Amino acid sequence: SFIKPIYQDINSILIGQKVKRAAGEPFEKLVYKFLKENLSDLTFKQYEYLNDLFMKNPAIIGHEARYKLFNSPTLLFLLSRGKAATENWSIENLFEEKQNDTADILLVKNQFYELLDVKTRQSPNIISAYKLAQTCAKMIDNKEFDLFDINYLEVDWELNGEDLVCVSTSFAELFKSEPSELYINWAAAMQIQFHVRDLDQGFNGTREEWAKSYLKHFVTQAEQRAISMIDKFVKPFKKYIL
Amino acid sequence: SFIKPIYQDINSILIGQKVKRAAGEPFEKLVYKFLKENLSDLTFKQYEYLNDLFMKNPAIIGHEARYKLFNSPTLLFLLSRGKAATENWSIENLFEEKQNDTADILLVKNQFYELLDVKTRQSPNIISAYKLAQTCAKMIDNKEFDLFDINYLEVDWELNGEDLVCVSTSFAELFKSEPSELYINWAAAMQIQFHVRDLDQGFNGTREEWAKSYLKHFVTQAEQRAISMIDKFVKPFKKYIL
Repeated sequence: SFIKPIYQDINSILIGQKVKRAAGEPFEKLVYKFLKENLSDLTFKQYEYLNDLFMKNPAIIGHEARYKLFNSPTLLFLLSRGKAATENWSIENLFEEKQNDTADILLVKNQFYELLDVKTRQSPNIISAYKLAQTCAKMIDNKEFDLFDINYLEVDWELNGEDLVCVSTSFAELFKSEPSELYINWAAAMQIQFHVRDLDQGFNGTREEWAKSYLKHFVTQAEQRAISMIDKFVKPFKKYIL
Repeated sequence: SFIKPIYQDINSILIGQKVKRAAGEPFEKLVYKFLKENLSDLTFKQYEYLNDLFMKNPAIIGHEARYKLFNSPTLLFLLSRGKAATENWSIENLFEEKQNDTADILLVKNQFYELLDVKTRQSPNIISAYKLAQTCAKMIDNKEFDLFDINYLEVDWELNGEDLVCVSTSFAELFKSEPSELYINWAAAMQIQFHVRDLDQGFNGTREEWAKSYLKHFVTQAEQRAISMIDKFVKPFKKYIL
């Protein structure tokens, strides 16, 4: 992680911040520059990183050719916009900040990436368990276990009228938590939920072992959920429709 | 339906309403009285109806005995608070408006009930497909097909600054729509979603046929969803964990 070595700073620097009145939390914008100024050259908005990548290869046109510029099936999966959007990008028609972008902030340095998200506070949705499964399958399929990390920076606030004051922080690393500990809210569109402060950080196996372990946990959960749907929503009601 | 015979009124009376700044829509409070004044004796807030029912039988204590006051397994299922809460109610410790109450407004008259909800405007959540299934199973199990109806009153608005102006209305009746037409958003916690204006009203079979038909539609959907979970989330990932 990059933001970690200096996390101490950001933490104390924000723990006593300010701001006026889903919804939104400007606290995120506070880390972009906190890392924009202090961490120039590394910090990037995902869409910003995408424009930068295509701008550096202007002779490269069409989605297929631009997709290769990622030099990584997983990274492509994690960061790329769809085909049409990629095809339509044109130097003077740049990508704009998007809502569904994998990472709120992207830190790149020497071929290594850090998908950093920022949460602010019913645990919030962090990542689709299925997209996390597809991500692990790509890592394993392409043997890419040192390409990126998905980290999180949390910040708490207190309502002081028409204002919002920061109270503390939390920094966690998805790939440092035991996969089986990840809670999946199936009803909530299969979204994994957890407060960063409560996230676990005890994992000790290799990255690849984290991918298999998460997959094992995902498959098992999906499997029992489906059998559970049959037992609760199907079998008890047959006597009414047969 | 009760509110229908006069729906014409409410519609025109509200289609040009007013209001200042989830969230909330006071438009609902506008129908309670619209029906409170004009429809006195019938109109009820669910919790209000519950207090009224227990107050009329003060000699009746304990959850078991109070539960019988409903004289209807389905109605009990649809309207009652849990056992502890029912046990703890005490004439001077009345129920208060609750968020999860089945109906936003309840219209009662001569043993007949009208669970009326009010929506205001991604289709909004209307009713858990599972609770709707449990409701149909109770109707059939107890042969209660003329006890209640679940209707809806919709109202549209336009943002005129720090204000909200009503534009039109929509009135629909759940049991008048073909069951198979009901859309179930499994990812969205199995909630059924649909705008009242777009709701269907072509059903023509008996109420009981509506209960079986909904059940058939529910079971089939649940069943294919579970098989779908296996095919997408289980089988494609086995090769990674075996």
